[PDB]
Amino acid sequence: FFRGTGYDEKMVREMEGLEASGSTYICTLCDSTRAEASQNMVLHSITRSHDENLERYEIWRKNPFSESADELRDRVKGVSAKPFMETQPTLDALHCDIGNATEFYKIFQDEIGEVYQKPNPSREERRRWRSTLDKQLRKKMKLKPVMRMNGNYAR
Amino acid sequence: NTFLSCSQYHKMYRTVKATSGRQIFQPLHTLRNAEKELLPGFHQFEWQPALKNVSTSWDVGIIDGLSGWTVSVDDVPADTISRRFRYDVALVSALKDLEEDIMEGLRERALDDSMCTSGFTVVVKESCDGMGDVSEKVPEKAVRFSFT
Amino acid sequence: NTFLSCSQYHKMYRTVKATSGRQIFQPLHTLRNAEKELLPGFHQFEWQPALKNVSTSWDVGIIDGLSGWTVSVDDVPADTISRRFRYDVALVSALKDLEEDIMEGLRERALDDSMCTSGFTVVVKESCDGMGDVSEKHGSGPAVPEKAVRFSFT
DNA sequence: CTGCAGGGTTTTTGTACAGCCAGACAGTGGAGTACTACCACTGTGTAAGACAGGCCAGATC
DNA sequence: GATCTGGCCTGTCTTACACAGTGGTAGTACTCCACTGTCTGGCTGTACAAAAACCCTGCAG
DNA sequence: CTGCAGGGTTTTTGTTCCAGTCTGTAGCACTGTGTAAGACAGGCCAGATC
DNA sequence: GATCTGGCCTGTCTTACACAGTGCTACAGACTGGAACAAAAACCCTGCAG
Ligand SMILES: [Ca+2]
Ligand SMILES: [Ca+2]
Ligand SMILES: [Ca+2]
Ligand SMILES: [Ca+2]
Ligand SMILES: [Zn+2]
Repeated sequence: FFRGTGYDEKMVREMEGLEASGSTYICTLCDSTRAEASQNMVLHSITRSHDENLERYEIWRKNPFSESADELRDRVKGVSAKPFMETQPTLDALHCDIGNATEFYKIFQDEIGEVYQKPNPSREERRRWRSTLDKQLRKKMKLKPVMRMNGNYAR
Repeated sequence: NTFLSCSQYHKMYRTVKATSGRQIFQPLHTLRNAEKELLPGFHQFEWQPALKNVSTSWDVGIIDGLSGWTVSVDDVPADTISRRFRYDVALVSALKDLEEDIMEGLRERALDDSMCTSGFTVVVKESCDGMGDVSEKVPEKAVRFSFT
Repeated sequence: NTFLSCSQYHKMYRTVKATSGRQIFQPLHTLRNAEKELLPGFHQFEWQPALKNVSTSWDVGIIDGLSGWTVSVDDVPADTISRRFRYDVALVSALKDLEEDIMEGLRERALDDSMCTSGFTVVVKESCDGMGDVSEKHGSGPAVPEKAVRFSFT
């Protein structure tokens, strides 16, 4: 029994015929749009499967309903390219960790300053809140920043 | 396990054999064929049914991945360098390496050893990823495809 | 002689240790201790007459080459990285290394040992060349790891 | 020729006398010692793509 | 000359990619010094009995 | 008593033959790295010029 | 007295060439036996010799 699991997002979406990567379809499992993924967050079913992606791609090719670009984009829920390597319906552990880490990194750079109080900040204030966050991580916790946060820095 | 070179090893071995030797480490040549147990392409096996589309020679080791790309520069160029195995040979090597552990576990559970020789199931994880900024010694990239 | 690590040495050491019943190699720290005599700054000695403007301290090992270059920015910079010994201490180390062969040669020359205490002339060649702009790994921001100069003798 | 059991030899198998030195078990107090885990340390940005804003230029009537 | 609109640019937000490996330092859990007196179990000169598997033999078919 | 010329004696150390049978090491192909020789640029002073 | 130009000479690219290492391998050169031998190493042992 084989399981294709240990692939980062970009490759997974690239080899399963997705629109890599941050396009209007995000989840490799639930086919809800991006903005919709903000309205509901928890209630979803896992549907994406290899053979059914081949079905949807055959639909994309033949175009048996003569729909336009966007209507066909939706009818297949965004499957452009023909996948060829079958992959298991799962996410990675590591770089979900790194993504949550960099997300909290950004939101910390934000809340050091004011965001609910500042509708649109500028680049200078963003880098400044970064700099005071880095000085804080150095004085306390003894953490100098790095170019990008790996797994250890994330932990 | 410690990244030594051939000449490295020969110097070390020759040295420690000179003094108080009583040779201890083994010479290089002997390892040069002693490893052939742990590489692919050593262990007999087969499949029922036979595999589709696979030359059933069970002894080939390292193989260039191009798969006989016709070098015709007329067509798409065959420049990309690669090296790989034949999956089956890799799997039989890894498994027959695990032979020790699987027999041990079979004995620990006190399950019979003569019979029950037909219902083994193996879940194998595969994982692939590229590798960025490989300092080259073709661009600076490379992709490695492994399994576990 | 084989350029092996410190860590890797200990690795293969613990390996052979648990391998066949014996402590065939010595571990690290005892090797370090046993070695510390082979470096400079271990043998006591003297000079007659005493040295000219040289500290009579002997047991010292590795010094930093700046020689107390007052680091204050106002004056010429004092960032120049350098390492050396006390020349003389290196000489006594080298000589007491060769002492085995000097004693062998005195055995061959049959000179009586109660008559080989004074008349020694060691000829010493010395040399000083630079190796320029050396290549070394993991510099994406320059840290002058390029121009080196090696003072040497034989 | 078939199968088997008294005897046979020849070899091992073990017990039998007896004496003898190698090898461990407890005794202790710790001192060392190997081992594993600590530090310090390089460097402080990039490359790909998707999307909505805004404009602006190429063509029109 | 007013108007319009697809396509292009800027700015945006998101998924990747190097940072191991090497030496010095330290706490710390694991192990032999000397001193011991004692006991078991291998060794050893032959004689004594006990198993084992064949090879001949003899009776039986 | 002494001196070596030199007799005996085993021991050693060669040693002649083929075969091996391992081994180190010197190939070999290779491409990455550091340098120093040499081209050549240019600027620039002296020499020739106006 | 102000200016144009060849030579030159210091600095700069390039770039050819050496070295460096690393896995394969090929070989040449070491080791085994019996006979049989010479021929000294060191004790000892006689002998012409004082
Ligand atoms: Ca990756
Ligand atoms: Ca030089
Ligand atoms: Ca030079
Ligand atoms: Ca990566
Ligand atoms: Zn989803």
